[PDB]
Amino acid sequence: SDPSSINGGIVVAMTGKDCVAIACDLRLGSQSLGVSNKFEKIFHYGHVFLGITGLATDVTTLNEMFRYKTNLYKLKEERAIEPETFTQLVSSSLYERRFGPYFVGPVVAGINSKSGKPFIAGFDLIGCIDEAKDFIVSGTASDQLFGMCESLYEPNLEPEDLFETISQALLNAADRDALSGWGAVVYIIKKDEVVKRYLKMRQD
Amino acid sequence: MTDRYSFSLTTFSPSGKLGQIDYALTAVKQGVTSLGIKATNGVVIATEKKSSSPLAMSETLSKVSLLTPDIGAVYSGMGPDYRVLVDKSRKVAHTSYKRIYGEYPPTKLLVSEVAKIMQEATQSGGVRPFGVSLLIAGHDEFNGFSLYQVDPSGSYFPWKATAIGKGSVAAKTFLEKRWNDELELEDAIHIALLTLKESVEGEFNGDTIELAIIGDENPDLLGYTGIPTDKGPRFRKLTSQEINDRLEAL
Amino acid sequence: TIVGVKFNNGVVIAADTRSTQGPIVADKNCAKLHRISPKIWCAGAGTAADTEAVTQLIGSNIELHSLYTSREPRVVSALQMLKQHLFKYQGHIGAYLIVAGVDPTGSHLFSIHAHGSTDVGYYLSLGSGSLAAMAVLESHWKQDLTKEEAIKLASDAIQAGIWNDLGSGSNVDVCVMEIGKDAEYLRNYLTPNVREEKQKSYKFPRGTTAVLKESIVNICD
Amino acid sequence: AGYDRHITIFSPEGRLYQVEYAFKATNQTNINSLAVRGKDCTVVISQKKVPDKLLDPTTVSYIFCISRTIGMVVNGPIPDARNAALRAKAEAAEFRYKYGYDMPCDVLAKRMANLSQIYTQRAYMRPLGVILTFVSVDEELGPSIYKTDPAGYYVGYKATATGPKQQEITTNLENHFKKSKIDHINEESWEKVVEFAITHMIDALGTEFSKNDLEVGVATKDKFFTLSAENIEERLVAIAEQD
Amino acid sequence: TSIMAVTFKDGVILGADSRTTTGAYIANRVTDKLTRVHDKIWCCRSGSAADTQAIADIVQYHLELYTSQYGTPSTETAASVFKELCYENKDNLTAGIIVAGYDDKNKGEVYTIPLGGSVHKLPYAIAGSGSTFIYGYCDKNFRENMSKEETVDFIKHSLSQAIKWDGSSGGVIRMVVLTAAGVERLIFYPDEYEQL
Amino acid sequence: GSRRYDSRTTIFSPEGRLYQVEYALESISHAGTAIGIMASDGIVLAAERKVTSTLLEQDTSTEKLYKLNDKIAVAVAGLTADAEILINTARIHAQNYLKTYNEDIPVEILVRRLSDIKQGYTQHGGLRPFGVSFIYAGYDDRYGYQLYTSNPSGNYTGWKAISVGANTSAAQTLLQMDYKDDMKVDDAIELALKTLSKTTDSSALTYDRLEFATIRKGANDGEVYQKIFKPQEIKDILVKTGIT
Amino acid sequence: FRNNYDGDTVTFSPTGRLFQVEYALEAIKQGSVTVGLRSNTHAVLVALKRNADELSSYQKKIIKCDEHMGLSLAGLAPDARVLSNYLRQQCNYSSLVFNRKLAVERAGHLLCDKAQKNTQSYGGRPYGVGLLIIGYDKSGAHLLEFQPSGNVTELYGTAIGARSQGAKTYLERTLDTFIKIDGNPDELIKAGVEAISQSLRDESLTVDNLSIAIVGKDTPFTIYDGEAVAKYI
Amino acid sequence: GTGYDLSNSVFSPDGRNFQVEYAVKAVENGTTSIGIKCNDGVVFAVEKLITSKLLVPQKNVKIQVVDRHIGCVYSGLIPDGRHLVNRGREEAASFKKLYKTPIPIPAFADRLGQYVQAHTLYNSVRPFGVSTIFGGVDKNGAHLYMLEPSGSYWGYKGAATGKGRQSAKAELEKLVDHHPEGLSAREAVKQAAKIIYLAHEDNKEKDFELEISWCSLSETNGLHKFVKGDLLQEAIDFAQKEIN
Ligand SMILES: *C(=O)[C@H]1NC[C@@](C)(O)[C@](O)([C@H](CC2CCCCC2)NC(=O)[C@H](Cc2ccc(OC)cc2)NC(=O)[C@H](CCO)NC(=O)CN2CCOCC2)O[C@@H]1C
Ligand SMILES: [Cl-]
Ligand SMILES: [Cl-]
Ligand SMILES: [Cl-]
Ligand SMILES: [Mg+2]
Ligand SMILES: [Mg+2]
Ligand SMILES: [Mg+2]
Ligand SMILES: [Mg+2]
Repeated sequence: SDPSSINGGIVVAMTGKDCVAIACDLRLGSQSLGVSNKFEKIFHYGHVFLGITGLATDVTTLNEMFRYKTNLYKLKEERAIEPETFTQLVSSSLYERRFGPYFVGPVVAGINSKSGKPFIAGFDLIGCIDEAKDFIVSGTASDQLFGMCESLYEPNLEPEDLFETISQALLNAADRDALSGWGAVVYIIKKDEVVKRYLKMRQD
Repeated sequence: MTDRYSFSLTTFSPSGKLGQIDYALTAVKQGVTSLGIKATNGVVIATEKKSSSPLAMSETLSKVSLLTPDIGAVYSGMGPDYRVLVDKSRKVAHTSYKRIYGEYPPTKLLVSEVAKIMQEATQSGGVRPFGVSLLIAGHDEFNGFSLYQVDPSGSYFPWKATAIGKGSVAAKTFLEKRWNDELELEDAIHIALLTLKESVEGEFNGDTIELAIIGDENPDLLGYTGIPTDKGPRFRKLTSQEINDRLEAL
Repeated sequence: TIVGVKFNNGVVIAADTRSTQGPIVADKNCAKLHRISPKIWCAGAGTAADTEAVTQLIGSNIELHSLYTSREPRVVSALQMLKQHLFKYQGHIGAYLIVAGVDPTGSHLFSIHAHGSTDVGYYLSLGSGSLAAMAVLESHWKQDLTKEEAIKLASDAIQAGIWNDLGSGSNVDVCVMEIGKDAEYLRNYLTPNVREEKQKSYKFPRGTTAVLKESIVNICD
Repeated sequence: AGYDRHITIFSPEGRLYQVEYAFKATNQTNINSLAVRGKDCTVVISQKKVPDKLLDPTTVSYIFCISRTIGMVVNGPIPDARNAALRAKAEAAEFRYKYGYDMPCDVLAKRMANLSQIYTQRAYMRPLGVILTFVSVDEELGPSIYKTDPAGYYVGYKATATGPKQQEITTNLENHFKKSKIDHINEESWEKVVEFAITHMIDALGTEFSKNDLEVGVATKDKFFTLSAENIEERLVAIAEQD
Repeated sequence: TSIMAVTFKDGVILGADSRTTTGAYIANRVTDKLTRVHDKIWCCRSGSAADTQAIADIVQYHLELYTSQYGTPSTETAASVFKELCYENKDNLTAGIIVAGYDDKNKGEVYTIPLGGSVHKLPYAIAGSGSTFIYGYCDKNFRENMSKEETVDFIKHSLSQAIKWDGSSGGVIRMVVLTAAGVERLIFYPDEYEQL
Repeated sequence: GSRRYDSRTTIFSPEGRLYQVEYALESISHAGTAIGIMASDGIVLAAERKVTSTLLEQDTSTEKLYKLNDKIAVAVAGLTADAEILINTARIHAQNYLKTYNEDIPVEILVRRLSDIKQGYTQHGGLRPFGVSFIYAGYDDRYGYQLYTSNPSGNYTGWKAISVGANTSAAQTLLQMDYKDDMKVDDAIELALKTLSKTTDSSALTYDRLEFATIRKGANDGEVYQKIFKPQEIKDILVKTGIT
Repeated sequence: FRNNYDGDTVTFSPTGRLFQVEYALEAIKQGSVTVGLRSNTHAVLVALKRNADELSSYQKKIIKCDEHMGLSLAGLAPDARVLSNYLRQQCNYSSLVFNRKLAVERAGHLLCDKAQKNTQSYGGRPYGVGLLIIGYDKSGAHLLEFQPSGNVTELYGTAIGARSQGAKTYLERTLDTFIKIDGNPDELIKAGVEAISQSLRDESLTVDNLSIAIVGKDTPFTIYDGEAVAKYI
Repeated sequence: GTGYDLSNSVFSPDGRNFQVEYAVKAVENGTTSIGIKCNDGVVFAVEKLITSKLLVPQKNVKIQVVDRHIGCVYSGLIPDGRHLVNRGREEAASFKKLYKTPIPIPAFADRLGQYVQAHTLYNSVRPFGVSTIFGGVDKNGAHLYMLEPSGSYWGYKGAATGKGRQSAKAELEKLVDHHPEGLSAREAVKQAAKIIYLAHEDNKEKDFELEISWCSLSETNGLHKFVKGDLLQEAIDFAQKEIN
């Protein structure tokens, strides 16, 4: 019935001191049946990272669409798209399908290559921009993630500390949702380098 | 009724010439002189307000037009052709960029969109090319200041400085002497006014000269305060008074 | 909660900064005050995406119209364009707007409903906090307010919403539009809902989380 | 090769002959018109020539009421004049409905000029062989004269003249504004601004006018109206008690 | 809503309450329901505010374009345009409109257009939710060729009763007088009309 | 009617030639020369800028060498405006293929599509052809390093080395003379410059009148890299090869 | 002169002529002769059918449009088929919608307006056929002459095609006689056969050569060919 | 050069449209038709050339009614006139449907005017080969109009077009001078009959049939009606008396 509750999955993004983090679970299910334990929900177009929750076919479709649009952007502009600009592209792209929308909860994370300023943003399925300085949450365990983030989070965390905070926010939220979990991956994004880590979590 | 002209009116001649484009460039050459000079910290575009009657009010006719708050345009050739190109250029900046990315297009891309419109008038059924050459001066965060020429063919090239129309050959020669990669914006306005004096026959003052700059942000011209990121438009048209002030130090 | 109040030499609009998904607060500090043109500002209630999209579209078309006519944008233009668009979609674009501004013809204050009905008044309110705000306006409003009186009344009306309405909360945004001068946008004019310092720091001892596999990601092409 | 004179494509000299020949059609009526700005009004005078005795003089007009505020005088054939009139009226009505305020004189002028420019670029549309002089007291710019031509050119004027003996009326008005040092007729009543326009029309053309030889339109704050034969006669009696 | 238009010796008078409600909430207590479509052709709007505004805006456009071409339109012509929109879009409109105008030949005229999109020319017309309560009063008290003072009284008494009984009606009684003299705006405050 | 003014751009001559295609090729024969050379370990694209000034900004300038893909580039000869229309559609076709199959478009498939669009303007529509000839330099995992050419007729062919634009006859003779199958990229860069230097209609071959691009598989990576040479980089390679 | 202003129907000549229309009118004169004549009770069509070889059939010249209306053709047969098919539909429309037999005068007006549209638009060509429509409606017997120009004329009698002037002069002389042949179909047909025979020259009208149609008071539009016309030769 | 008269919408160097002026020749070639504006209405009359005795008298009607209050008569290509009245009828129906009131004569005049003018804007259509005289009674008085192939029209006291327009115009001019207080509807019918009989002398070789119609506020209740029987004969006799 509810396309946002068929496949399951979660994404969370957080800002630290001259860094951002975006994390997601690996579950792809069909209602109660778990199907895949390797379905990643975070993609990157240059230095801009996009996490997508909701109906899995639309997650895959939007990934292919934004790769398409960012590839054309780069050829015309002769530079990589910035998080703030990409956020506006996602917003206008989703509102284009206002009366037939993609059943998704996108999350943009990245560092503006020029200003060095950490940036995150969230959207509803029709592309209303939610620009928060602290954290963004999305998926079937959004209530849980909101609770964990609102408690655990403090401003200006170092990359190594921010990793522990986002990891614990995701893991504990996922273990209170039937349709989330089955493994998790965390992205620690800095100006120069980006570290990707797979978390050991409960396989139930 | 119905446009039965579904065929090209611009075709290759046995010599390999595109007649209607060549004839369009001829119409541009007859047009009043206009020029553009790029400084280190700005760009200047200037033309002569050739009043068609002393009863006519030269102020009610803008040869220099704002496309975006950071991009300006001037022309040589057919005025009406320019006017509708400015209207289309302003709209395509919104439909094809601002309504997608939530920011104004960079100079090179808006130039690229104007170039396309003029190329289509070269190939589409039942139309003639545009009888104008544009000089588009603009600023964007990642390219800085830039100056482009756009021809009836749809071709466009970036310039440090150039001129188009009547006395373009002589004006381009004078700019080659005076231009360096260390010019300040005030020096470029001074050089622009010198170059344009050689083109103008009659009265040479702020009421007969139309000149605009792409320079620093004008927070006084924004019209609102309270958004730090919004610092105002880089495009400013110089007043009749502001030109005359610089003409006494000629 | 959004309100508009006319004073003797202009108009002021105010709004709260709470965005909600059902009972959950999505954004504790979102700006509901949008710029149609430099001296025409809009406050939006209803479907969040709809209020933002319709404000950007008419704002874009108003700019193009302003360049075409070489004139300052008029509030009646923004009004007519919003109502004709919202009406065409038979209320399926759930945008409820208070449009205010100054133009050559003077100062203006209007409300627009999702089905394309418009109202004109000296004081208006829309949103879940509409009735809490309107109660304050109906109590304290008089004719010939000063700039400082109108800001006070408009601000008090939003506070009524923040405290007494669950849909509304956090901070008060204000935009003042005076006939003579530039429109001044006062982002977080009031911040009466600051979070008290937490009882404990939840900074984890490094190595707390169990990691299976680690790798450096390729950003450069 | 020789068809560059039949449709609106460029000649080797970079010229549009169909646009130039369209300009030639504007003088086919052999009618002279001028427009002058008062302190708070705009007046248009046009020659009225009724050759046929069978014609109904009341129906012969080249002055049109486009909107409540905008008036338009045409120099050219009446079929093309009426084509341009109906379009301007339609554009004035549509503008008001969509944007919620009366279309300004200069914006209608720009719009009509843009339409003329399209006939200048598209082959299947011929240019209209007319020159449109738009007048009003705009609620922003005040007294306004804006003129369009078959080329798609338009501009505002302090005063203007159109027709065969355009140059004689133009230079006459020029010399007055060199002398007065102002860009309008310094007069409170529109009646005296009409009297001025008729006086300088007589001086330039060197012809005396009866009440049926002229056609007058006046734009004021929130109305444009045309004078009747008897309103003109009252005006002709006033100028007579001065010469 | 309580709206009415009354023909009298010198022309016609439009009257309306000032209350707009979304459920039991009074969204606007100073609504102007008397809408101009031409110098001396006005209409009273009842039903969907969105629909009646959209219609009135389109009619004002049509009559402005009519005037540009063929001069001053008749009150009948205005009613015909209102009808054409209402009838041909009956499935998507909830609008009940009274059209009233002053012609120099025809004097004052009133046309009423109920939901269906039919047209009815009447000496006087009443409409809106509050009209049900004053059918009795209006039929008994209306005479043809009343004076201006008499007609203002008839509307003031009629709408005060409609306001008194109908919850959907209230606020101020706005009137618009249409004669050869011109257009006169009248307003009557609760503290006056309530104690009649 | 309108029949009077119809050029009829898509008809055969009594000899069985397409007038507009032939006259479009005549147009291109005056455009600045562009050369492609395929080596064992990469491909070279070199092009001569037609008409220059002291005041022409070369740093922000691109009129001949355009990037279609991360693995495919084109050298242009003819109307720049016409080329940018086709380049834009070619860029889109490449992204449509990637979105559909999740694989980068094979070089021939892209070339055939552009060539088929040109063929369209040749057979129907009554519009003038595109006054453009392309050299496609690309790499895919089927045929490796590939060099193609397309012209207004909509005909395309593959080459080891080729020239388009001005003095192709002279340029093709010099390439056919000094080209060997076992060539290296650095040898191809030299050959390309030597050929242009001898076919140039100008006094000397300076850096400010050249555009240069290479498609190499940098041994210290294992992936293909496109390098569009900067003015200073063209100035350097010009001195090393012995043209100063 | 003529060579420059006959390229299409959208072009007027300097004398104010439409040559493409006049060229279409020429296709009629080349066509085989057909005659029409009416009394107050009946209307008769007599048409001379033309053959290609002695091995070929004599091409049919008369088409039935309704039970009360029909026409004879002279010129391009396909154009006669198009116009007759259109007239069949208009007769058919009048019957189904209004339960009303289409007035012969109004049938003429519709053919006129359809022909006209082919004479003012580019790309189109005029119809290359002339038609003689007969019918008995509510206002008695009717005969119409249709010309591709769009000109339709109600007449007592007429003839179109090759040597058609012979029959037209005869009818112009016999007018006072045949107009009064009321309630006698055989005498009106004989008067039509004597009319067409005034336009002969090549051969004499034989059995499989002559084509006759009649409509009237209590006679539905019926076509007589072959053996059935033997008693009129 | 020349060829300015081969295409409809083309301007000649002297700012003329020759295709429109050639259409006028088709009108001048045609039958003569008049209109007379009386004190409370309008009268229309036309010459009907009797080709032969075979033409059924009183049957081939030329004067056409638009709505119920407007009369239209034309000279030149009869089919072109019918096409214009067909449009006029659609135009009058459209007006009445929206505005309820029957179309005013000036309103109707411009409607025909704009349609005819439209057939001078494009080379894909031919101009109208008719000059149309029309009018009737509306809200504020009687109106008579004449419409040229150019789209040009004016209001008239009297109008004439076709073969004998000079004879007509001359006779109309005499009436305007000798009746400054205005002619009556009854008188205008008799007078119209005379002017047709006098204007027939430019075509006196062929016998002709007279056809009159009128739209009077007092005589026909402001409805267009045909003059028939006694009043037609009375008018024919008035003309037949004053021709000698
Ligand atoms: C004062 O009265 C405030 N009261 C709070 C509130 C929430 O009612 C609101 O109108 C606020 C308007 C602002 C929010 C911040 C961005 C600018 C606009 N509205 C919302 O936040 C809105 C509530 C709402 C949700 C859903 C519906 O239809 C079901 C109506 C109202 N929230 C949203 O629209 C969220 C996005 C928040 O990030 N979107 C959804 O829940 C997604 N659905 C949208 C409808 O289509 C289906 C998906 O502020 C006033 C001024
Ligand atoms: Cl426009
Ligand atoms: Cl309302
Ligand atoms: Cl109601
Ligand atoms: Mg779980
Ligand atoms: Mg489980
Ligand atoms: Mg043209
Ligand atoms: Mg009440």
